[PDB]
Amino acid sequence: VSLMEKLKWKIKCIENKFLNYRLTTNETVVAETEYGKVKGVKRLTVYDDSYYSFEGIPYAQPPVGELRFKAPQRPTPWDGVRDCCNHKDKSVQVDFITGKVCGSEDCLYLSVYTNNLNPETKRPVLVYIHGGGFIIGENHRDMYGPDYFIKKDVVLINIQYRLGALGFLSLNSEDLNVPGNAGLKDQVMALRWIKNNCANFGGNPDNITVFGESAGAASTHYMMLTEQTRGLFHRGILMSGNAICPWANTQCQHRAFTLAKLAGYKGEDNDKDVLEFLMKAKPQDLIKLEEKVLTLEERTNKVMFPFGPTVEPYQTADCVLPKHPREMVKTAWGNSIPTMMGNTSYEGLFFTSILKQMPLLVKELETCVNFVPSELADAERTAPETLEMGAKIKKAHVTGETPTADNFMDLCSHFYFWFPMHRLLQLRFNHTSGTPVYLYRFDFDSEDLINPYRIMRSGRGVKGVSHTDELTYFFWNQLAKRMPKESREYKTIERMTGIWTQFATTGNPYSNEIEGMENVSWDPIEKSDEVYKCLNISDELKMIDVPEMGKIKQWESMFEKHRDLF
Repeated sequence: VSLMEKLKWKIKCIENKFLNYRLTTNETVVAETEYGKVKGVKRLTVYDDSYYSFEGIPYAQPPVGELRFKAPQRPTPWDGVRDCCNHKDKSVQVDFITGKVCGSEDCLYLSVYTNNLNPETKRPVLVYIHGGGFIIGENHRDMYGPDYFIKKDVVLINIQYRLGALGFLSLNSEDLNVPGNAGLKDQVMALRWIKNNCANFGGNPDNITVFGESAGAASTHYMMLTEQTRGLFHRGILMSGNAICPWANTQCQHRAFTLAKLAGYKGEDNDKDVLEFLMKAKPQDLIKLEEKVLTLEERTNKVMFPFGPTVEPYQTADCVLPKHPREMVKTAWGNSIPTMMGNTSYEGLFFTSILKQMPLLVKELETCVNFVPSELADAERTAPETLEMGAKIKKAHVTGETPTADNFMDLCSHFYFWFPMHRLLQLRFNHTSGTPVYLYRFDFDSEDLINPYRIMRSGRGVKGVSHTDELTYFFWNQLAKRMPKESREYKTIERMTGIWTQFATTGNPYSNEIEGMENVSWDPIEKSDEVYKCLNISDELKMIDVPEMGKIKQWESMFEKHRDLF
């Protein structure tokens, strides 16, 4: 990231700190938890609303020392009053703006927000799980501010969880107790806390909604797939992701050694000696080197992250993913809660930055063999059957004689997002009680209000609704400003937060009390639908057939001779 966006972000970071002190009140308050009393503070928003803020509530023991790479344990309760008027640190990660490592291994906290501690009725509880490919992200208010949601009468909860290798190291040897998915086991434990403690903040423990974007969506989906969370919540919203996306799981048991070797380990490849090294390595060294773990072959086969959710090699007490996600959908309790899913209208536009550095990637669409789903493709991607699959993909996105960047970014939309959504809906249909799933499509374009992800994807002055463009309408962030209430941007905040809280409340996203929705007939998807219907969200709200459908059926036809793997 550029020297300009570094000094520019440095200034916004200094401004957000002064604004944050300014928007603080003196009204501290104490709430109960099952671990003891916690002290929050009331804060202000730039729209002159206010809310109660409880930050840095631990939901697990600090995962340092001998708990590193280990599943989380419950924290130690306290007497007295724990100070919760400040944020704790984020998980150790690479700062996308600077390139420097920041964060700390002491990162397992959640934040709670509400406009009213003592409501006259129990409120819907909303749990946001941030994305960031399981390697970046946080629950700080400079990125995920609760300002838009607290206009509504809900309880909003932002969780944190272990990222990267600290979150997802996985070793085969059953003796060392590092099955993997520690970061997801964090998410489970925080859900258990929210279940037992939301009532103390006015929430309804029997009306809990979990949602997230990107990696947060996959996390959300995993929380719906695993037995460990059964019955903990009641609604799910999957924004631009799920657990059968190709980027949302990996077998990384062999990559620990590679990581150890990059960090200066001397010795052989057995798990015990690898673990001992990594256990005493400085945290910021391991995080800094993750970028170098993936082999050139793995990058070629579109492996995106070296560490991440994985099928655990053996089963233990807190096991989360004992089988491949496709298999877990067949029994998932979460199939029987109300679900909303959606994408933006140009997901792949996120990859503009990557293309700017690697223009050679556009040539991959000459055959598209690299984008054939890995379970169908051959190792070298040279088999004639793989060249045949690649051709089907090619027909779907290359519009002219030579592939372009736009063709590329359009392909990505489907490879990483639309095709996975489709496979999930069809899988779920064969294994569900018949609870509704609602689709949306986010199509609202605006340069007048943005979020930090647009600095990373180099989305400065770029038309189209990229992946993460919608976060701007859910959360306040240090790049936001007060919008006139009649602006299209402001209306979209109102609509977006309106629909989400409405779905949270009733398991149905339709409300005639939301502006623009008077002609809307939002029907859920049926198994007998050949075509998907989605609420298209733009300047106007309109029900439509999903425009990506034809290309989705193209990708599906790759599995013509292999229908078992669909």
